[PDB]
Amino acid sequence: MNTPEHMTAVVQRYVAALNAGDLDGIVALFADDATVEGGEPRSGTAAIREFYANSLKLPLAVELTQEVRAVANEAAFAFTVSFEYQGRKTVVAPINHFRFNGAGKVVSMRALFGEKNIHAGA
Amino acid sequence: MNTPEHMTAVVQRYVAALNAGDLDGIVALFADDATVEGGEPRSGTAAIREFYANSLKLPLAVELTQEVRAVANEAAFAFTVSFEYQGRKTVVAPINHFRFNGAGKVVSMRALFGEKNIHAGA
Repeated sequence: MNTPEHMTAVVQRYVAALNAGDLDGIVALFADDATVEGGEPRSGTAAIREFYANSLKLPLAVELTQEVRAVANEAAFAFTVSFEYQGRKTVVAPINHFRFNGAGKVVSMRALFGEKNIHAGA
Repeated sequence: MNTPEHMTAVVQRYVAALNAGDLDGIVALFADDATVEGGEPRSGTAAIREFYANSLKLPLAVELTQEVRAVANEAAFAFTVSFEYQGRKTVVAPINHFRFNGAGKVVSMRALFGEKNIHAGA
């Protein structure tokens, strides 16, 4: 229609799909003309898949850390993305913003995080 | 310049000022031409003060609940606003977004929360 309930569900599908390294599943949440920006922008179904392709090279442990804020045509959520490389666990803690269209597809995704939000040992 | 460090500090001043019901303090964080949207939009120094005036009728207990995500010219943060009315404690749990200008003043504030994020008893 769409609704808070729907948008929260999409947020949750998104998180799950990242855990499952399920590219079809992620990309299917976006409109054909959606834009994606995680930081270097990217638009359209193809560019979006490539964006998440690079993201999923290492297996991701992804987790909502608070409730989803969903209202009108937007959703925002806090979460962590954890991965390991050369024996170092890294935890990135961003806040994402979705904008939905009438159909309930994500037409805009923005990831907000800075170096202060990247947590890892030596 | 501005920096993650600066933007986080402003977020923190903002939170503190809401606790102190310090209208000068809040409003001083925004540019002369800033816009504010907490939900019904409002723009300019005067409208912005009126917005927070209504917000501070009841005393607010405001608290950052996670680290601030600050990067480039934006900051986003999760927090709670608690107030009491007719013996019922209410806790609102939004995610806010600031956009800063070159001077380091907030030129845009957006509050994201839905009915699922308003928590209170009977």
